[PDB]
Amino acid sequence: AWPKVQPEVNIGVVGHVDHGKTTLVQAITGIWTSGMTIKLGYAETNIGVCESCKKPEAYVTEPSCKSCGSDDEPKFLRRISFIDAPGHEVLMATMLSGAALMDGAILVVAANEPFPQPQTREHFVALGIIGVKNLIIVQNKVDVVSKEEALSQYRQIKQFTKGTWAENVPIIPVSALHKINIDSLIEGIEEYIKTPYRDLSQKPVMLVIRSFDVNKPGTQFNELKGGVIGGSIIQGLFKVDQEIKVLPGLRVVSYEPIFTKISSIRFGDEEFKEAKPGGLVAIGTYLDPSLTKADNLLGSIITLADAEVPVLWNIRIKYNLLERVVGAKEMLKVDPIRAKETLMLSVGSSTTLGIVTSVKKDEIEVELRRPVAVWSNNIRTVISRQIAGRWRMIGWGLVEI
Amino acid sequence: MIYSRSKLPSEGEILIATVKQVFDYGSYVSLDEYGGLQAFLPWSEVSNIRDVLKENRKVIVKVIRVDRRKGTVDVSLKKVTDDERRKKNLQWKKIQRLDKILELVSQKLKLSEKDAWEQVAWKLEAKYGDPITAIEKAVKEGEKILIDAGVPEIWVKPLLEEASKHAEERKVKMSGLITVRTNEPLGVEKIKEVISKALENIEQDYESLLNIKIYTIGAPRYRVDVVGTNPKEASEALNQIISNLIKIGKEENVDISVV
Ligand SMILES: Nc1nc2c(ncn2[C@@H]2O[C@H](COP(=O)(O)OP(=O)(O)NP(=O)(O)O)[C@@H](O)[C@H]2O)c(=O)[nH]1
Ligand SMILES: [Mg+2]
Ligand SMILES: [Zn+2]
Repeated sequence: AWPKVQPEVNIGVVGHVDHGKTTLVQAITGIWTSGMTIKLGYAETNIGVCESCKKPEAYVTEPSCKSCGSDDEPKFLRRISFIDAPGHEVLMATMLSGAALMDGAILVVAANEPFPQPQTREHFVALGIIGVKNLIIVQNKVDVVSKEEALSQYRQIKQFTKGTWAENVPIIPVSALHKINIDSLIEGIEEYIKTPYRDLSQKPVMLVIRSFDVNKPGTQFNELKGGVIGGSIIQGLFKVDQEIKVLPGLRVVSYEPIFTKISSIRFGDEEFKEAKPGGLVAIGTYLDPSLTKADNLLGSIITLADAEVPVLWNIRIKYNLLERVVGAKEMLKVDPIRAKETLMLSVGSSTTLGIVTSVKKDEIEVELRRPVAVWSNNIRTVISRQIAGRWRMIGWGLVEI
Repeated sequence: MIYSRSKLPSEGEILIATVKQVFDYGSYVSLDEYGGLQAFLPWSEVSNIRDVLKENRKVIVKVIRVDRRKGTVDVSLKKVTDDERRKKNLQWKKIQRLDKILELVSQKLKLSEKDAWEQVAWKLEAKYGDPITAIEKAVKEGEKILIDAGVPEIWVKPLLEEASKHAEERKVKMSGLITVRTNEPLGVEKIKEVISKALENIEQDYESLLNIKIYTIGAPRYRVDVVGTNPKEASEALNQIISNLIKIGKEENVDISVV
């Protein structure tokens, strides 16, 4: 007897590359994010428990208990969604992007590999630095290792998850490929990744990670659907028919706000009348599909029209740096930040470039190539530097206003 | 030819007429839907007039007065409403499809159009409906639709066949690629306006033709299709359109151009 409701929580799925992030997500939802991941993947699932029987196994994905023991229709707890991040060292930029929609995450370490892999460390300290603390570790490719190997590693993961903020960060081996043990993971995520409270009084603010022209080639101007802007709500809640604006909006140099009305609200295959935090919405707008196609409005933010939002070109940042540059094979020490340096400031789901203009103990001023739309005074920011051809995360901070 | 089942047109009626002669103190038009019954269009009733009041243009007009006694008629193109000018215009292409068919079916059956309009079209008229739509069903369904109407069975087949493979070897396609951008909050409506404003009443001016489509092929790149009977009315219609777009657009906050 289940209901059709939009996702309650967003759970990122990070990890070194090819350790099987998308597969695990496909083992929990049946859906897969269309080879290697390049753009953030997305999937939804209803999560229910079997009142009448034994857990892990008691955690149902569909309204059915006649799967292990018996019959009363299991009870609905929530509909969760995942943010399937890429893992290739080059796409780091886009995971941080996704990290800003994460309410909790699932680091995925490959059993059949030397645990501390470059991206395994990066995604790990990346979460800690950001705030995504509700973590669950998942040893995954067990189906192809020694019963001692996969246990020697568990040791290391256990070792690693020590000094850090990963106190009891569960480690659950699974076999995303054979969907083995996924039951306990649901037991896990249904315990450690608890849906957060959402004050809907706050000013509606959505982070955009996608936008596209829905119109199939050949659609007559007659039935042209307006552009769709895909994102994730961080606070408050939007509803169809609202006057909204996209920031920094379209560019001219400057960036003047793109205004529109919420034509539609959709989550997964079903259409709703309102959207709130958790889950990934597709805001249907009445604007020319051109403005929002490939993914033009990625990194923007949507807020109701006539909202007080600073769109800065220059931004002050109270920061901190990592002692080493976990991410390159070589753990090279992070060099001080030098003025006139070009850095990659990742803010919200947006990623931007800017040349450091000022540098003090824990505060730097960046002149961005593109403005950022600052909706709060805490906007977490992560800083990457182009260490060696590839962009590496060397620190983080807070944007001040 | 479109023989009518009446001598004169009902007063206050609308109908496609064609300008046959322009004189000083007036102009004789010709009522198509009535064997080309000559009516009179007096200046006091008219209103670039150079293109409406043309040598052979086909404009739609109201039937001012009808003198059943002298059997003469006067019409006006001013009294015709903007509503009556669109609705009673779609009737044209339909009544213009029925025409070409019969003029061909008969030409083939070494018969006459009047014979083609009294047995076919006139009878399909009883079976409620533009005889052209009752034929619409025939080709798809079966020649059982006509026979039930009482359409002498000399036409039935000659019709069906001649109806299908007609537009084919009578069809030509012209198209252009344009770019349409907007920043308007409802710019998708403005595009659904500027297009359906520029692509308006075109079925009369650049005249007749067969079909027009405007679609999205890319994001801002759209295409326009003008498939008609006369190859040489290609751009004629396509150019006016592509221009109408630019004009209305370059004036409706919608940026439009050709590739
Ligand atoms: N034996 C085994 N193979 C697995 C397991 N999970 C994933 N694989 C395999 O590992 C490969 C890559 O998996 P995939 O899920 O794409 O990895 P990913 O981490 O999401 N890739 P990316 O970082 O590019 O987004 C595939 O061939 C997949 O079948 C597992 O549990 N056991
Ligand atoms: Mg993948
Ligand atoms: Zn059960």
